[PDB]
Amino acid sequence: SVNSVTLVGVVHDIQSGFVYEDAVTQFTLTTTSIEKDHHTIRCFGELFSAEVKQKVKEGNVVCVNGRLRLSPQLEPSYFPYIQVQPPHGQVAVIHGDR
Amino acid sequence: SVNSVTLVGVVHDIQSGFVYEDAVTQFTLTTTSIEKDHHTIRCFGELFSAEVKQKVKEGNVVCVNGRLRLSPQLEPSYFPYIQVQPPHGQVAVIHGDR
Amino acid sequence: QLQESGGGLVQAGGSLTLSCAASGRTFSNNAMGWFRQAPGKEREFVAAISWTGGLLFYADSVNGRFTISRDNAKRTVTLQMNSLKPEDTAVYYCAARPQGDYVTAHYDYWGQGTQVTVS
Amino acid sequence: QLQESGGGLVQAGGSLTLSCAASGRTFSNNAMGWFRQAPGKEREFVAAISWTGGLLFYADSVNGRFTISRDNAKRTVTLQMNSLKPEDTAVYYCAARPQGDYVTAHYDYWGQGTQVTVS
Repeated sequence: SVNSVTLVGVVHDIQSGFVYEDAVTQFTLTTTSIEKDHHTIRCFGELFSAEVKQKVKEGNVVCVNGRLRLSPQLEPSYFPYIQVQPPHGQVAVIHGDR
Repeated sequence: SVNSVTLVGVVHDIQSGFVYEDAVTQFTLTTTSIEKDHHTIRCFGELFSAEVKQKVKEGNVVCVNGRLRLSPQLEPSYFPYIQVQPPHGQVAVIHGDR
Repeated sequence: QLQESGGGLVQAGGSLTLSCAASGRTFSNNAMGWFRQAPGKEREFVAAISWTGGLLFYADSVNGRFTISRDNAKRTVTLQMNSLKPEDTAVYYCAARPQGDYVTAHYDYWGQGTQVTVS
Repeated sequence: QLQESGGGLVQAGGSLTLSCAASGRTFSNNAMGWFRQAPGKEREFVAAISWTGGLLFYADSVNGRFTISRDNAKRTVTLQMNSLKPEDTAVYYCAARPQGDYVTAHYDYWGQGTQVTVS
């Protein structure tokens, strides 16, 4: 890999759709250093996008590994985002408490 | 680390300055997957910024490790960039050929 | 039908690789999970992996020491356990086809279990 | 004055940790480098590290197997060599205060060398 990002944070605003013709589940992952950053995660593939939409929840803590992508937009006719598609990337929910 | 990026690519457009009151050397790092992405790298600290300005060249191949930051701008009054400051981050020049 | 293997007696600091071989019926298109049951405790979540392998779940007590993976060719789920502790002593059970959230012990199919004891 | 240590005889696949202890005069504010000289060859670049430790240089033949680091408290530079090959057989020299680019063998101070031979 020439392009690898790992982020651990809290999930928000999960939603699902189509960017172009690809199905995508997108969510915001807040990382915190003591500095907050609100990263846009996009999970691609009909099955993976549905797995993420279905089983990842608002407020879950996750570790994401994916690629940093820069889609310029700003110009016709989320600039930065993390592309997660297996087997290159994954989302791991970390479960605890109670 | 809750926020780690590793990028390997080619360096372009090295320049030096002040973001606010911090000295910064900034450069563009192109990563390529076979998909080109032009990432903005900012190296902080008076000494490190000067080391990078002085000894990293246009066209060098480098591996950078740093943090993904999102500075909204778009609003007064490089959105995404990689913050490299030791000891959290580094730039490694890879030398070969001839 | 699901069959665990790879269990064993191991010393603290050690590693092990557990494996679950699965029938087409239980594995195909299905999320797969690992649970464990320590002496005197109800069984608890360890790790789970979606059909695509892109979505993983880890118990916070195991996160960053254990890795779950699956091979959709061999119909296997693997649990790589690193950095084992006494507290990891349990029978470990593979499961397939969760009835709800991947982390709760409500799955259509269960293995018979495999012992892991860490001295 | 610079003094290498940590060299040795090692088998292919092995590791070693070379270390260079440095005088305040040679080390302070200075970039530090490792070179090596194989039998029958001129000496070549291995790795170099800026004063802050934030800027590193690696020979492409060593990249991703060797790691260079420095301790500005102990005035040391370290070269962690992993995955050693026969071709890594050389005397290894620490250097301080490059006169130009970190990768060329033009430094104000040089160590006496330390042998690494990989069978």
